Amino acid sequence: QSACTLQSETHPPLTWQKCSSGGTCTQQTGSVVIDANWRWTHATNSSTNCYDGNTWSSTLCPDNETCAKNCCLDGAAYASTYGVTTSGNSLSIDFVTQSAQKNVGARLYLMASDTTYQEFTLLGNEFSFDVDVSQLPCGLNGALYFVSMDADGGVSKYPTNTAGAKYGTGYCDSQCPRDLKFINGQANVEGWEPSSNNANTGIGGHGSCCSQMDIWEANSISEALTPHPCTTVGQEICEGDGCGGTYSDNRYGGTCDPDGCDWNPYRLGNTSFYGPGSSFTLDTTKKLTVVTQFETSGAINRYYVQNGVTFQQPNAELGSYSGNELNDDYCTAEEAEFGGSSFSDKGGLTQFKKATSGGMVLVMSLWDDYYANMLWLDSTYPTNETSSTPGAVRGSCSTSSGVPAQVESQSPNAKVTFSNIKFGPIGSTGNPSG
Ligand SMILES: O=[N+]([O-])c1ccc(O[C@@H]2O[C@H](CO)[C@@H](O[C@@H]3O[C@H](CO)[C@H](O)[C@H](O)[C@H]3O)[C@H](O)[C@H]2O)cc1
Ligand SMILES: O=[N+]([O-])c1ccc(O[C@@H]2O[C@H](CO)[C@@H](O[C@@H]3O[C@H](CO)[C@H](O)[C@H](O)[C@H]3O)[C@H](O)[C@H]2O)cc1
Ligand SMILES: *[C@@H]1O[C@H](CO)[C@@H](O)[C@H](O)[C@H]1NC(C)=O
Ligand SMILES: [Co+2]
Ligand SMILES: [Co+2]
Ligand SMILES: [Co+2]
Ligand SMILES: [Co+2]
Repeated sequence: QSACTLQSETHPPLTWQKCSSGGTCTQQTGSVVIDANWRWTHATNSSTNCYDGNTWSSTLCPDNETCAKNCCLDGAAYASTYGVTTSGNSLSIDFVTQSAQKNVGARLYLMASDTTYQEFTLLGNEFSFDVDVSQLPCGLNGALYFVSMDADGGVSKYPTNTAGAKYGTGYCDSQCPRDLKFINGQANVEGWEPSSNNANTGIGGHGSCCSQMDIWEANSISEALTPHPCTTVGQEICEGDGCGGTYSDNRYGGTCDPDGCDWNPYRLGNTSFYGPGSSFTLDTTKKLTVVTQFETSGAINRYYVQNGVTFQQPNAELGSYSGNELNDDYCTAEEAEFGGSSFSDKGGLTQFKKATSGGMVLVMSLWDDYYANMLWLDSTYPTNETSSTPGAVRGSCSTSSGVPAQVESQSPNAKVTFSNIKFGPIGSTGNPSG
């Protein structure tokens, strides 16, 4: 796609800290940009929609190439259309925003410049952020994560993409998502099927795969930490059901692991660690700090801070595994006790280290789940299982919770605030901000 300017594009500023092994931190100035899927896509030479509701213009978009040649992405009114605001080091995303139309959630990228994404090399480093999940009920996900996206949004590889990172192009993740409207500088109108339960979305003939570090998928009830490896580290198109992921009838596709090696302390048996109010170790009615460390072995370490008290990731015992480090022993024990082979089949933490060795883009989002009602995060899943099934129970939410139409109607003013991002060598991010 190209870019049009019927609506101005002003990225909300966002600062973050870069810390050094020598004990100091330096303020960095960036901004956030909304993903291309949330934007108005219209004809380059008029106001005619290329995409409207959950259907493409059959005249502007008769095939993927012609569509991209005829169509552009336009600017975003971040606050008034999308409920996205920033203040210094703080980003807030509102769940439902009513303007001329109804918007649900947002997916945003941290920028280095007004035309490029920030790339972070996680290996050997740690990432800290503060989060307020108090206004996230059952069925919502305030997500902070990394993906192996191109810094330019794909412009250098795909000449027919001239909108780039400035307009939120080039998304990929471990679901190899087929809901994207543009992949590799072409539309996704070929094979498009509208969603039966979402007036604004559908599933195309292509998807966009890449490695994914899910640092944080959470609400006020449950939280999870999940690396996902792919056989190709970086952004790669996939065809139809070969994509696997949420958007394919067969979840287990050819290149990415859509399950990951997940760590949810509730799922692992500690139902008292994280939840709303003073009966939990971490009280989700109050802001908390989350620190994630990528040791050069390829293992992942985690600790939390609230009201000046530090907690390592809680210990878990699972088969022969015992500890709080996410390592090959944990991931292998998890497959043996909870089932599945996706993570190991796609090369496990060894393959995942190929992604953290390189650059990855920071994503912050808020979404509800039109496929599985977020039950995998915060409830019993599958819903016919009980606590006698190892791993079935992931949080205290009813298996009835998280119907999109219901949570959109009942909790439209749900929101997530991410703040005080700090990045640097392992051990550096608890030092004074600059
Ligand atoms: O030692 N520490 O590092 C430490 C100790 C206590 C503590 O308490 C939390 O402090 C924050 C910030 O002052 C509180 O949040 C604010 O509370 C206000 C209540 O009127 C209002 O809602 C503000 O918007 C909100 O940010 C929080 O309730 C405390 O538990 C933090 C750190
Ligand atoms: O018996 N088993 O082996 C079995 C049966 C069902 C099942 O459900 C999967 O659980 C995983 C771990 O929670 C779920 O994965 C996640 O999917 C999210 C949305 O796509 C997001 O990708 C997370 O980061 C990821 O872990 C998966 O959706 C369930 O189908 C697991 C095992
Ligand atoms: C849950 O983890 C916290 C933090 O490590 C610990 O203090 C508490 O004892 C744990 N409770 C259970 C039931 O494991
Ligand atoms: Co608001
Ligand atoms: Co995931
Ligand atoms: Co094709
Ligand atoms: Co270690």
